Amino acid sequence: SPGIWQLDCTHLEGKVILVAVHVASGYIEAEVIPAETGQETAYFLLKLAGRWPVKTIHTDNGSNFTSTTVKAACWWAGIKQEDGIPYNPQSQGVVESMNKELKKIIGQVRDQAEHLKTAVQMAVFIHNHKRGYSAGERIVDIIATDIQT
Amino acid sequence: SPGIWQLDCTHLEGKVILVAVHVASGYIEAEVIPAETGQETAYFLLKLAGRWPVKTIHTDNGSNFTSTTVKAACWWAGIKQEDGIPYNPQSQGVVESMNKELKKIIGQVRDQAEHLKTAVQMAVFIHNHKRKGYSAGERIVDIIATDIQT
Ligand SMILES: O=C(O)Cc1sc2nc3ccccc3n2c1-c1ccc(Cl)cc1
Ligand SMILES: O=C(O)Cc1sc2nc3ccccc3n2c1-c1ccc(Cl)cc1
Ligand SMILES: O=C(O)Cc1sc2nc3ccccc3n2c1-c1ccc(Cl)cc1
Repeated sequence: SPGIWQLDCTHLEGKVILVAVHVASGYIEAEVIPAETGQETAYFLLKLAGRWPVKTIHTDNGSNFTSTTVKAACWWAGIKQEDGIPYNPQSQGVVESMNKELKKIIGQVRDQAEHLKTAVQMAVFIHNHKRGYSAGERIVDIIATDIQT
Repeated sequence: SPGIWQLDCTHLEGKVILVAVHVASGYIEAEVIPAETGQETAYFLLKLAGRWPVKTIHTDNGSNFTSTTVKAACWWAGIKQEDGIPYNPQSQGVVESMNKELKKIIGQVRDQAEHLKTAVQMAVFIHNHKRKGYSAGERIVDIIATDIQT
């Protein structure tokens, strides 16, 4: 479905990386966040929802994903939050692979940047542009054919 | 042209907001940034280039946009950076009105959030989704997809 995303909180170099994977395309949005809080999560969600037609978000039961601030963002932006892991092993497999690919690309470009925040953005660029369609072209195609129906 | 974006720095409540307008559609990407530095501008740019296919950026000759860090980001991402904003009244008109429209929306919802950073995202969401006949978000997706097809 065009609006399903899975959100995951991962740790690297003593930092917190929030990762949104568009399940149907493998497209990634990721960012190093100051702390694993509900405010940083809600903020990341508002950014993502103002950019893509986000309908449903799958997340684990982490405190940062079940906080009021997050429920409020979801209410405000018209997002259905589906909290709880497992929910769908096939969908979760695709998401785990995309995260695995992203961490691999991070290692490959880590020495081309001082800060982890830069290296994450470099890896998202590489991931989304890698080809024979790229994830960046798959998401656009999925959303464009959805507006046509 | 589907790969052209215009980056402009703006200010509200003493904070710096970096605004990127996809000229062909009027779609906006905006964020409060900690400081108006070359490093902050380069980061925002890399974020944008990884989300959307950015081919050319139109920016003013301010120290943050002409910086070594911004030039390296454009080179790395394969983005052509023009010398200043090329004279083009139509394009400049679109960018000027979207920036006015973004600020009007910020004022409208400012009270629904403690932090200006939150209000900006709320305003970008409203701006990109508002169907006055498609929305800016439907327009960009249609423009990029037609370009992939053709
Ligand atoms: O009618 C309502 O639902 C109650 C309202 S009025 C309202 N204005 C808001 C502006 C920004 C954010 C949330 C907002 N909000 C809420 C809400 C909804 C959900 C949750 Cl968890 C918390 C609060
Ligand atoms: O590494 C970082 O954390 C962010 C920084 S600080 C910095 N000073 C620079 C001076 C010249 C050239 C690049 C520079 N640069 C970069 C950078 C910019 C762009 C890209 Cl792609 C990768 C790294
Ligand atoms: O104010 C902020 O900068 C960010 C915050 S802290 C916060 N505590 C809240 C408790 C209930 C409801 C919303 C809340 N909220 C918000 C918020 C969240 C979502 C949206 Cl859309 C707008 C504002």
